[PDB]
Amino acid sequence: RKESYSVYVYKVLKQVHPDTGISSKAMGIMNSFVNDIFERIAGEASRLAHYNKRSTITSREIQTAVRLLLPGELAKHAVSEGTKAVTKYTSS
Amino acid sequence: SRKESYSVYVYKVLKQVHPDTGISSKAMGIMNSFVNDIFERIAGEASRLAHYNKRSTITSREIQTAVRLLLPGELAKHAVSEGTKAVTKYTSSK
Amino acid sequence: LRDNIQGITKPAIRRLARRGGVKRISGLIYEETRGVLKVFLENVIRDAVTYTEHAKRKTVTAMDVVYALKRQGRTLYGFGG
Amino acid sequence: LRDNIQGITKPAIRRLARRGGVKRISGLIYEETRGVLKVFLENVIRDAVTYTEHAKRKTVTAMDVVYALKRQGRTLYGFGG
Amino acid sequence: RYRPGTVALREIRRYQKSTELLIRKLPFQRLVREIAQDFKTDLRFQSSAVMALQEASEAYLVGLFEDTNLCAIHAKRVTIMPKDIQLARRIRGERA
Amino acid sequence: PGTVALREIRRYQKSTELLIRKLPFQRLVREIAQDFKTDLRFQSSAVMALQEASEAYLVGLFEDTNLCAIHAKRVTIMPKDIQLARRIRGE
Amino acid sequence: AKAKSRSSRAGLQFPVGRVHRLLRKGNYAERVGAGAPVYMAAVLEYLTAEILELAGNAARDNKKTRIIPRHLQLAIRNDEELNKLLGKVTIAQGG
Amino acid sequence: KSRSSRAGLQFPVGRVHRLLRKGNYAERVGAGAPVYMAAVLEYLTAEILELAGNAARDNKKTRIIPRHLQLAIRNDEELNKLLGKVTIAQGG
DNA sequence: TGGGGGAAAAGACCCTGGCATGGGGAGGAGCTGGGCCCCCCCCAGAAGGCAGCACAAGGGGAGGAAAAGTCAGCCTTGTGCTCGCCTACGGCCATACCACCCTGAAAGT
DNA sequence: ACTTTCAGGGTGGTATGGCCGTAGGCGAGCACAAGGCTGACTTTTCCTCCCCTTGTGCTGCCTTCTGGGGGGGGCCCAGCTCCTCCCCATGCCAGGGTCTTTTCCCCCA
Repeated sequence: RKESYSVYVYKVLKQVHPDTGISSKAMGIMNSFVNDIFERIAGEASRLAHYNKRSTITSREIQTAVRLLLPGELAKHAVSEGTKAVTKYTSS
Repeated sequence: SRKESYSVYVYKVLKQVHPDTGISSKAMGIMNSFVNDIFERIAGEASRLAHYNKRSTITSREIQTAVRLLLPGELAKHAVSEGTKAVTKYTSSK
Repeated sequence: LRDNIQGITKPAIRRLARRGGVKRISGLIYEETRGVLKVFLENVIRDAVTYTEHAKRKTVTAMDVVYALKRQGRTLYGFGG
Repeated sequence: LRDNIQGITKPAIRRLARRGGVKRISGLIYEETRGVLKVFLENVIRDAVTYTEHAKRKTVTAMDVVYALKRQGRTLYGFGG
Repeated sequence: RYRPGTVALREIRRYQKSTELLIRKLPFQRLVREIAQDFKTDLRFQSSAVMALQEASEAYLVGLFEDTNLCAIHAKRVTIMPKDIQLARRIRGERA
Repeated sequence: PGTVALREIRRYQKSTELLIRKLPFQRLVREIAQDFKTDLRFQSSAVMALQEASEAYLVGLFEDTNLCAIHAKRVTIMPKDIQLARRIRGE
Repeated sequence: AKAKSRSSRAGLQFPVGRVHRLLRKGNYAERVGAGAPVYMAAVLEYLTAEILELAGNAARDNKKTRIIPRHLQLAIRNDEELNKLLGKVTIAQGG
Repeated sequence: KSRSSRAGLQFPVGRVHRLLRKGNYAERVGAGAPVYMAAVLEYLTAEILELAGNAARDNKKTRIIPRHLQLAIRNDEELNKLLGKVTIAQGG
């Protein structure tokens, strides 16, 4: 019952490096990385909601939290990937 | 719209610790920021503690552990002693 | 909309250095301290403007600046918080 | 017991310095590095043991160490989180 | 005619005894608005916001100059240099 | 004197193994923890994580120390370099 | 019964009730215990008393009567523990 | 249909939604916030994995190891900025 | 000599008391995973010693580049006035999210 | 491979948040000095940089031995899990006590 992103990280490795495997130790580092960035974005989006006295974390707060934490080029691409998914999700 | 601050209580503690010394408005506004910063630090550390221990309650044990984690040395020692004394007085008087 | 980093004059940089305890100052210190100040200001102002844009505001506020400074481990007292 | 700081031997300190990029090492560097390592370990272990005692446990856990390091600005990837 | 250094020590004592801003306000306001221009056009600024920015900037610069003086004294010098500032920044973690 | 130093830097910068011996590091960690709580047990993973963190910390400190040493027109690192690096870092 | 303030019951001067309200509204946990506000208010009041006593000593050194940011900064920078606790904090008009 | 396969993401939108709701971040969590966070996490993991795979290929290896992850992180400038105060276990 | 802070008055708002109530965790058992301890061994690295060499430190010289003083100008700043724009509150209503019940599937074993 | 929890469909409800209106605080803008600050020049002198020498400590290499690393086994203690229940925290409403906003005037700066 101990969940992890080890199932979903594997499916993204088979899309960029289909012929390359991942060790057991390195795959646990991948989980500590995802669990770190998620808490970073959710800890800044929870501050933007408090500053503006809002009780809801929407995609607008996650967008700003990504913009405040990630560096220059990563934030330009991570935001674009986020808004493409939300648009596709809402549209059927 | 009425804003809230710890100015009244900071003034009461200042009167208790220094009977005749006053305080400027800039100093009071700095003290309010100090109190808010310490409060947010202890609250965040206690929330992280309760999440690490899979608990849904922030209690005196969590606040004491957060104080021990943040304050240095004799500051932490005396703050923990003051907190324990206050909690004992509160729960010893209904 | 013009060179405003030259408005951080040499006497101001020397005053800041002497507040820092510096005894003698090399003549190339000024143009480099100007760039350091520019980088720091760019970081803080970018964070403050991101907060302002998220808040759907047009004026950058002291509280936005305070949040921007706190986000860098540079908490500042006396302007709110 | 006592007298275990010497377990960080001089060759180990030289290997760590060579990993850092050091070419030549003075003789007092070994004692200074032992003191520095001792201070760092006391800080991290104090935080980890506080985290352990909060859980009413008697075993210092890799998670306790990870949290103690995280609350000092040194995140560690590999042992969980 | 005072000897080279005594006036410098007097300035050090005077500027460590005072609390005022050592950077003129109008040029700093102009520079702040200049920098914010490239982040968002037609941006207004609170005087308290500009005040907080100036206070933080001057505290940062004073601390950096103290570290620079430490670096200069390390190399057996009394004159701080751009190399001293660069070393201080690299060690604290601003230049990597 | 120095070519072996270069061919030691090139060897221990390319490898990833721990540089300190596990048994004395374990004994030192337990000796330190004894002053915080008596009769403490330690997970092997906890001690290993302490070792990795300590080694990374010391490698970074030695990088800053080497920078301080080159600042003073020297190739030999001295305790003054470590003290300056730590003071500038804020420790 | 008579509305006795929990601050008075605990013997503190800080607002135990307001601290409880901020802890509940701050999104720190699903629930907040009854001793958490009492402990946090006591800690905050002790730290305020310490910093204000040191600021008053600093003001008395300078032959003043009213505490100003300079006195607070002097107290913090001259106290070893308070310097460690606040060693990343900038004080406005503190010098 | 699973919420991930309505906008085309490999990361679990439902799991991220539950993590945000249970994470004590705000009294409410929107409906596009988990999608946006899942997209950002997926993009970051994909970028890090691609660079680590490039590093592993440079070392004539078919497996991702902490050494390769550390090499990718330290080589890429933006990743070096984001994970600048992060230690990788057995990463060299 | 001046200006702002310590006291006083009105009010408004939120804190406490009271009541009903679901659920979190404290506790009592059980169970077993691994942390500590002992044992053997052996050989890889730590330690000590010696040669030598190269590197840091002290002294001396030179030149060059900050410091200190001076003078003229300039542009910051405090005050005054205007405008109008943005921001904060109020009133209202839509719909987005939570809460809960069922079912199948996916991911962890 | 099997499966067991947990993500998803469906339905109700309301509380958060978006939209429109509005009015004022305050941010932008323009004069107007004027004088304190800044910029440019000059002397010089003291600091920094280069060179030379030396001795002192660092490094490289050999040899010995020791203690750390790798298993092998035990065991028993502490961490994890499950079932009870009860006591603590939450939700809601009334009413009053405390904390916020406005005026001032006299003592500290």
